[PDB]
Amino acid sequence: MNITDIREQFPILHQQVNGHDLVYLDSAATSQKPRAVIETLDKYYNQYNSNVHRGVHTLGTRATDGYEGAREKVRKFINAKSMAEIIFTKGTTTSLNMVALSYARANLKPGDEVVITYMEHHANIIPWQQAVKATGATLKYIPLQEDGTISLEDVRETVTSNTKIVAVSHVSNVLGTVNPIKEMAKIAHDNGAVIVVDGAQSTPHMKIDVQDLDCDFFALSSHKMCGPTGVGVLYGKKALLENMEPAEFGGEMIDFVGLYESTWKELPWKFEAGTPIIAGAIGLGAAIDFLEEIGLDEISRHEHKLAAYALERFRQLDGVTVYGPEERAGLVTFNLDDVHPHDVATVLDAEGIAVRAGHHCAQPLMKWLDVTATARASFYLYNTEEEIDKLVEALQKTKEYFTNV
Amino acid sequence: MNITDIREQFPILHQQVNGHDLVYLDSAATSQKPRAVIETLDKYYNQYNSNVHRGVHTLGTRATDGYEGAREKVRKFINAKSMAEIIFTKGTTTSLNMVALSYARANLKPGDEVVITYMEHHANIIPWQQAVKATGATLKYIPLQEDGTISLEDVRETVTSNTKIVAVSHVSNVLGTVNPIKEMAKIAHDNGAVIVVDGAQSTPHMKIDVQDLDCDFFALSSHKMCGPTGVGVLYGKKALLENMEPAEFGGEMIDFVGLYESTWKELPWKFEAGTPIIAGAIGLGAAIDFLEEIGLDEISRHEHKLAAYALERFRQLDGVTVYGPEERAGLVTFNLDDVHPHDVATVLDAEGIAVRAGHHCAQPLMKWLDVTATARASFYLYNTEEEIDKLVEALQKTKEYFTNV
Ligand SMILES: Cc1ncc(COP(=O)(O)O)c(CN[C@@H](CS)C(=O)O)c1O
Ligand SMILES: Cc1ncc(COP(=O)(O)O)c(CN[C@@H](CS)C(=O)O)c1O
Repeated sequence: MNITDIREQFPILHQQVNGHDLVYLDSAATSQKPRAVIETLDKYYNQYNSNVHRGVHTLGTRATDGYEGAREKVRKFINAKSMAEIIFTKGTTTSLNMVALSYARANLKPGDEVVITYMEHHANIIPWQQAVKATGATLKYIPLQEDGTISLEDVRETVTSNTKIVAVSHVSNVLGTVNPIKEMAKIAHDNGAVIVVDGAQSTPHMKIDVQDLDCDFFALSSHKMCGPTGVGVLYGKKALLENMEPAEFGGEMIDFVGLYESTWKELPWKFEAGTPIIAGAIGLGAAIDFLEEIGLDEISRHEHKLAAYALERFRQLDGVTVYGPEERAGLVTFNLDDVHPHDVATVLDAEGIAVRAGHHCAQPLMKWLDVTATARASFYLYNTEEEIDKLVEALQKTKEYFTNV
Repeated sequence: MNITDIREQFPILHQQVNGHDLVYLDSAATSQKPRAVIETLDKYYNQYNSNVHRGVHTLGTRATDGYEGAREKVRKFINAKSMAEIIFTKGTTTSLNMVALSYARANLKPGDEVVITYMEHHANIIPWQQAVKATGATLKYIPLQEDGTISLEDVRETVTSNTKIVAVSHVSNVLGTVNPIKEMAKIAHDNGAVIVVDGAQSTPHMKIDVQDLDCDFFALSSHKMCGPTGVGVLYGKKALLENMEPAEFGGEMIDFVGLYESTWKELPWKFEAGTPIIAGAIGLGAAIDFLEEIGLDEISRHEHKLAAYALERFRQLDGVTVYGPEERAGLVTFNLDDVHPHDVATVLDAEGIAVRAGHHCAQPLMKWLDVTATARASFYLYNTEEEIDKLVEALQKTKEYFTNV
């Protein structure tokens, strides 16, 4: 894996910001796209754009073939059994909302429990809040260890025989934690529940295997894995998706429509109302081709190299708190003593370094850490150790400057 | 309005299909994009792609500015009062589903009536079916005149004092009918109801004025107005959108998130959960710039010219049934005597002519016409009278061939 060759594929990286070279370290918010994906979108809009499953002319069949081939690329990418288990959505948030509306709100009686965690993104929290409010069920949280990890014993103690849904993220966007999804799925099934994996932060950086994890649902976003914005994937076990009513209604997802009642299509189109995100899904397929061409194991090893390097360099700075475990994904969430994270992000952007500051759409975790805000630098397959050097040097300069104030 | 200059902007038009030049006549399914829109997507992914409202670095603010400027372009394009009334959705289907889930299912008691029409797209039918099923309300239909138009007297007789929602399309994707949306809104308000306009087929071809129409909701799709796929707009009156609960939950749309309850953001972000369709919405803004540069009145006049020409040329063929009124939009829905529409579409694609065959996601209308299937040729701002000549000549050749069989 030559990283110069990879960086040469992303045109947005080769620019300057406020005089300095661009050091993009906000991939956990969104990733950049290689020429393959952008040129896939270009070829679609330039050559064979047409509506899919709706008119059998040449361009129509070309577009339909591209769309469904992207669906099968997704099926192979995450090792799903059937592409009937692969549903194209607007993103991870929309997929989680779909599971919460079509599975949760239809399979929860009072006394049933929905268990999430303290590190969950807001997308994996509020849908469950609203579902248990609509059904009168109970929302429970799995506590976290002092290093930000989850122990399986805490899981077993939190999920009971009255639990219907375990909702948990694969990788934490704040802590960098890689949660034990496999054993958690075993635990949830032993108690008669299903498991919903928020895989928004894991899918771009590590290989996914729905079979090995035995997850009942899995949600991912394309803009974080070098794919176009506005498209994501919901994976559900075919047996579960068959008994779930559609979250949306309209064309493409119906079989027969009478004046008052209608019947639905087979999977997966039962859950894809209206004209789908054609170009977006085909570009996501291009992104999957690109990632598999580089190799997801290689990307994971590069990420772990960057993360260990960043943790060591951060420990070389004093006056910096880093949140989360040692074994982690490629992101570092931190704060500087006596400097607010927004000012850190501002002065880092003055140096052309792009980081995120705030709660990262995880306020319960922020209060769990007893912090109000937080800075974060996230790495992907185009980031170098030289960029982490620039980051830690600018952090030392920020500390020296604010101390001199 | 020079149409050669316009056709030069769409690269997909200059290709051949099965030996013949491409004659794209399926714009009612999806439209083609000019270089402005594709190059807007290219510039976004090449220069300033970043997550919006989430990290204040330079690329982040550039992307946020582009996204919100596209929102304001949409507000100007349809004359909305405030961009708090402009919500970016996945498409017309998703916007109609949002109105049906967040307004209908929360403001319908048994005895309330929801009135639609016989010509409505499936997207403007099944959401109301499911809403009245969830609430126990009543679904009613406004009958159609023998020429496929709606009379205001039939409206007044159908909508009563127990009606909460009139749901009607602005332009019919099958009939070409332009419904009297303004007077229908007056009628609905006189009976204490709101009005939901399915403007999927009107927005690309004619000027929209939410103020003049006084519609309570308006749904549009971007892929039909030269914009990217996967993005559309829901317009709701600010006073109505303020009292509607969000259809989706997650990041970006919340203010405070506790363990069990959360509070929402202001409009419009209250209805935009998760990472939004950034590139898609910015490309839709580019499409709006392009359309306003040509002029929507000019596009409407070109459409009426093409439609009158096509109606006359079709009447020059015998053995052809055309469905709908004389005054119409730029689409012709038809059938040939003793030839099935799928075969018509196949032999037209052999000549490189792209038409749609089937029910066009409007089965109730198909049975209302006492037909099972149907062919359709739709025109947009890049279609010429020479292409309609090719269409009618290929139709005559198809008639001669199938008669010789
Ligand atoms: C673990 C996890 N789960 C869900 C989401 C949200 O998915 P969407 O693609 O935005 O719909 C995110 C992304 N949250 C972004 C932007 S709020 C971040 O900067 O971390 C996530 O990290
Ligand atoms: C009046 C009207 N209302 C809603 C829709 C569907 O909107 P979407 O953008 O697909 O979500 C359509 C488009 N129906 C397409 C493809 S099914 C046609 O070929 O006619 C429509 O014409």
